[PDB]
Amino acid sequence: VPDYHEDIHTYLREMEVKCKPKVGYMKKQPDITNSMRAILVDWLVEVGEEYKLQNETLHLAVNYIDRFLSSMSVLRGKLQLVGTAAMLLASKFEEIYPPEVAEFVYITDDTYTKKQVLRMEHLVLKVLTFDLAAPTVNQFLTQYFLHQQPANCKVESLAMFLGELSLIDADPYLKYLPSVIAGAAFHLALYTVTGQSWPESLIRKTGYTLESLKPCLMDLHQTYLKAPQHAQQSIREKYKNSKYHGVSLLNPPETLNL
Amino acid sequence: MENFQKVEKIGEGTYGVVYKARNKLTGEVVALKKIRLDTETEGVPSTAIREISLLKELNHPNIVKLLDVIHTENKLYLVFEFLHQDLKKFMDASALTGIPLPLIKSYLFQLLQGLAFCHSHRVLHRDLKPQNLLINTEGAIKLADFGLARAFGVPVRTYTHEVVTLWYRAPEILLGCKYYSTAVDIWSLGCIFAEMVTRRALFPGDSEIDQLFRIFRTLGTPDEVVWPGVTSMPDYKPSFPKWARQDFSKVVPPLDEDGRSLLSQMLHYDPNKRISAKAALAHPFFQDVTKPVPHL
Ligand SMILES: Cc1nc(C)c(-c2ccnc(N)n2)s1
Repeated sequence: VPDYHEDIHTYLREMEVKCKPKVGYMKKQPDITNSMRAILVDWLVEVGEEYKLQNETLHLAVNYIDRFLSSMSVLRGKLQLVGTAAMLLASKFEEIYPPEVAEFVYITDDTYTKKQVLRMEHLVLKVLTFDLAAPTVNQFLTQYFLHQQPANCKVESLAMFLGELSLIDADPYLKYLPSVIAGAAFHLALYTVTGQSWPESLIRKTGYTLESLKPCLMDLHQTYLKAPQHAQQSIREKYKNSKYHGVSLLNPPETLNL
Repeated sequence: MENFQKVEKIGEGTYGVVYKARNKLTGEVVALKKIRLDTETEGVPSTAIREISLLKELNHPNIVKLLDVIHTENKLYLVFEFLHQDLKKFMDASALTGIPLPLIKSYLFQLLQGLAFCHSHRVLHRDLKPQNLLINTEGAIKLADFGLARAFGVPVRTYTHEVVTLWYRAPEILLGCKYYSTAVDIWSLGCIFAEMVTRRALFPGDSEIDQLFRIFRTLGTPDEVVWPGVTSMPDYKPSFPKWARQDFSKVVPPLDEDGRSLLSQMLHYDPNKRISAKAALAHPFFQDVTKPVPHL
């Protein structure tokens, strides 16, 4: 019920502007591509499943990856070392007990050594200047979930599922703040499951009208539609679990009424 | 590093050694926290990753100031503002005489301001205890050691096996809840308030169950009237003995009515009803707060 739901929400809104990656960055990367990013992020989803990491850790690792590639050129043969150091750091920040470093070497198939992973840890902390506490879609969604009437398990799981899909495609999704992406997933999850719409209490809080979310909602709906065909399927497979009420099996709405 | 001249060891924290040091160029005295960096082991400790990311965001008069982070190949140093000593040491020095009431109230007021600042920026400190609370000779007191602090943009899951303090642990954590909330920091500050007041720890338990039982003998064994849900909590047992709530006047004798009312509010069983730092700061106990200095 906190006296600071408001204050934290306002503060998160401030912080997400400051932890934003550069939207243009992939086109300044001479050796890597949206498509390799996509493979890397998909692989991290699987690592999160295999080690039973929280969803928040995955979202933080992606944020770290994008901010690091916004300032440093990296060669395709090193991008997985960036991803592994980001996952380790996000696990240290967010997890109760993070997997050991040796485990993060093993997940790459011993393609890097322990010392390499650790030196990349140091270098990521330096580039990111130790700012690790970045807002994420997951965090905005969590707050948004209080304004449900009444609370719906499937709505929440499917909003999470859609929020994760947006990590995979820099593509468009680098264009939108996490609060807007969270805005669009919540609405689209609500609509899909119940036919309701972005609630007025959330309109007042976020200052986002349903209309202002339209550009991002059209991207997300197309992604949802195209998901079963996408070259990357780890989030799908993950969200067929019953833990998640199998939501990724549900049939997306062919239209949004917007 | 090259502009600092180590003066003397002052403590160990989470990750540890703290030295008093002097900036040879500006004269500033600082506390340098050196992390011992094994670069074949686990790299930077999660305590340090959290304390630096969170402290870098918290600028407030009652939170310790991180001035700089010196981050080289084999060593990591945190540079903090220097403060004279920790509340534990001051309480030990003030045993026998006791800390004056006006100073207690100033420290409490200041701590509640630091915590309200932490919580409104989604930081849970999680380990408040007198050793983590630093004082200066000008009457200030600051929260320090954010090694175990967590961002709660998403709720913070509890540690099965918990290497946080035992004496300052909230009963919801003892009874096995799934998440922390900001209430656990109010509960600890309440313990410390009473400890300054009586000059001894309120709930000095020796194990998880002992600790629950000391709480129960002072506050009464909780039930669903006081704390809806308690009896369905994972570690709750119907065989718990049924103790009576004790009069606050026996618990903290020196305290006036307003202080007994705020302490009973910081020590509410139900973390949903336990007072927030923001609201504590409105309490009438504070209407007449001053800024006395410690006799150090
Ligand atoms: C962790 C910390 N442990 C100590 C002892 C810290 C500190 C910071 C500033 N001044 C002093 N004496 N100590 S910060």
